[PDB]
Amino acid sequence: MRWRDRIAVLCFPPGLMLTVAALILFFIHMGVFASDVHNFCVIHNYDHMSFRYTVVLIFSQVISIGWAAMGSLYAEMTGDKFLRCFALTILILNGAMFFNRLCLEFLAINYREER
Amino acid sequence: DVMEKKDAWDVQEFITQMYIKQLLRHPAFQLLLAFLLLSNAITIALRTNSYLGQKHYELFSTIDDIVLTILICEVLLGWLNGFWIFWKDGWNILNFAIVFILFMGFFIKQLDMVAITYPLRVLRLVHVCMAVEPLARIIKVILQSMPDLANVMALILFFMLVFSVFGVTLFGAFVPKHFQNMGVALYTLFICITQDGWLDIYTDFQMDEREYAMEVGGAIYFAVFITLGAFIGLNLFVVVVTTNLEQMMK
Amino acid sequence: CELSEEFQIYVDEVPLPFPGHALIAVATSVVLGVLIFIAFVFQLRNIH
Amino acid sequence: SLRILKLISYSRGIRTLIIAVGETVYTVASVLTLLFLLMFVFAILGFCLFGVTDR
Amino acid sequence: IPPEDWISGVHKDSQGFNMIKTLPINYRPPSHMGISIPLTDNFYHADPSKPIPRNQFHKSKETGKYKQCANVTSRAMCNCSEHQKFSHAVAFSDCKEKVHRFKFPVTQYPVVLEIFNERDKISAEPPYLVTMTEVNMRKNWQLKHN
Ligand SMILES: CC(C)CCC[C@@H](C)[C@H]1CC[C@H]2[C@@H]3CC=C4C[C@@H](O)CC[C@]4(C)[C@H]3CC[C@]12C
Ligand SMILES: *[C@@H]1O[C@H](CO)[C@@H](O)[C@H](O)[C@H]1NC(C)=O
Ligand SMILES: *[C@@H]1O[C@H](CO)[C@@H](O)[C@H](O)[C@H]1NC(C)=O
Ligand SMILES: *[C@@H]1O[C@H](CO)[C@@H](O)[C@H](O)[C@H]1NC(C)=O
Repeated sequence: MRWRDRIAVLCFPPGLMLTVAALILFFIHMGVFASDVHNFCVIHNYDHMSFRYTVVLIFSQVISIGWAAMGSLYAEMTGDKFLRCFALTILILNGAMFFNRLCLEFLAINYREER
Repeated sequence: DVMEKKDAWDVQEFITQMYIKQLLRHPAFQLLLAFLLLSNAITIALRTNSYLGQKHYELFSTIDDIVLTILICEVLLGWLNGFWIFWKDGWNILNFAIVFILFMGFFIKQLDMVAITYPLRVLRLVHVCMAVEPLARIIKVILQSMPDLANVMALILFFMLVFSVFGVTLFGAFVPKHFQNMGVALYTLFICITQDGWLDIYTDFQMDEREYAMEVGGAIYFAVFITLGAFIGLNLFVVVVTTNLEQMMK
Repeated sequence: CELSEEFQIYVDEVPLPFPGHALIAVATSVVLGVLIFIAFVFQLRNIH
Repeated sequence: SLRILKLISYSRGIRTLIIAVGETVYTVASVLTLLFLLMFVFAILGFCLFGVTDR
Repeated sequence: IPPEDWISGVHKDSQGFNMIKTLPINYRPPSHMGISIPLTDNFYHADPSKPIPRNQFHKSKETGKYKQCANVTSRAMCNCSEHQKFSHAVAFSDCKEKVHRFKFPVTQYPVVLEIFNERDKISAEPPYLVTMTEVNMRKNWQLKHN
């Protein structure tokens, strides 16, 4: 249809947008991961490293993972290989980045606080 | 019918059909959940012993987290089909309350202790085990029978009050400490209604005037009242049981 | 005169702080999620 | 006593009574499991109410 | 703990737990911002001949004062004695090596104090009120008292 009008309004076509949201979640979480690694390696400024927001961005991680999955499932029935490849690539990169941040946080454990 | 091309709502109903196809009809996922719950039940049975818990406390915490996260995942998946149907259900309210109390005591600080953490887990154990069929009929008829139990309980308690007036006329400050305090008196009368080992009480009011006194009167009144009430209660219990069970047999 | 004393205590085997528990819980949760979802995609794609 | 049980393995009337009462095995097993679950629930409750305090 | 196994330092409490631990060389107690970064400026097992452990980050390197084991070359050069091998006090801690050990949650550790009075040994009295301090700036301990 008028993608034009599709992108017009009232709302929007099926899912899609919900898939590209995982992309911009990937963008911001990659930026935060880069800042974490940068502050861990050279500058050594543990005062302003993300030791403080710990569980809330992990919850953001998991809702983004579920969102990318649900978008892939809700976009697979279009019958076109490109959309499926798009969604599956986003799922794979989000899962890899989640596991990477989990390994990073489990590694830097002696640096936050003690209970 | 022919259904040349599906629409959005057919797609949604089909997606929900695959969603209820797994974890609700597949025996494998329920079997895995039951296996995990039986394993943590075994670890519960491995408690009451610090000699085992010294090498097991960290593993106990980890398996607590695992069972909590799979419980909340199940609750979220149930909420996916709709919040209204999960809120308007006869039994899902209980699982929701169980996981809500457990997670509230877990993440937020709480005085709930093991006396909340473990009974809630075994309540979930029961709620999982009744879903597997060969005790579901018996639990169903137990919950069908309890509303008919309620009237028998109410009548029994009302009769025991209207006879406890006659009791408390000869109670308090004499043959005391079990006939006094007017609620300890009521519960001692209930103890005698349960009809076991009241010879301690029989020796308690013994030797009033060593032959008859009120040692005859109060004892015989209370004894015939006890035997009549005990027979009536036990009968009414078994007859309500069989009455509500005949509803099962139909 | 000032009566004072000092002593030393070493403790060990901390099980885990909070992020370790959080990480193992969410890791198992998402492992189950991706396993169930891989099964879902495999079935629904192989029907087509 | 197991040999005595093998003695009582005869008497076909007892066999017919056993047949007539043998379909209740599943029912008594289910009620036994319910008893065991309730016993476990109040076991952990009683331990946490009176055994944990250690007074 | 007997002195011979205090020297040996391999004691076990009949259950698999080491009752005595030799502290790492150039050890400092942890701080609030993390258990791998020292900010306590008090050195245990102080030895200048060896490189410094756990000492990244600027404020860690800007602290740590060698009091007894000074710029005299090393631990064998910084001579100590037996009374510096049992003094649980501060400023004698440069040659503190062997300490005790405990499980993770200690519970009801008895802090019992006794006083010598030239004739006998008595216990601390209710007139003798007492204050507590930790000399490494930590905040995860508490006392039960009546
Ligand atoms: C709200 C939804 C969309 C998730 C997005 C999370 C955003 C809002 C969060 C997650 C990562 C966060 C940042 C992570 C790191 C830094 C640097 C730190 O020294 C102070 C906090 C600060 C500056 C945070 C600000 C807020 C932030 C950008
Ligand atoms: C060497 O040790 C002495 C002893 O206190 C001290 O005064 C002096 O400053 C030290 N010199 C250096 C270079 O550390
Ligand atoms: C012992 O140590 C002191 C300072 O701590 C030093 O002056 C003295 O020379 C040392 N003695 C020996 C024999 O090393
Ligand atoms: C301290 O511990 C001792 C030994 O167990 C005990 O008798 C005492 O009651 C405890 N005191 C407090 C205040 O807990």
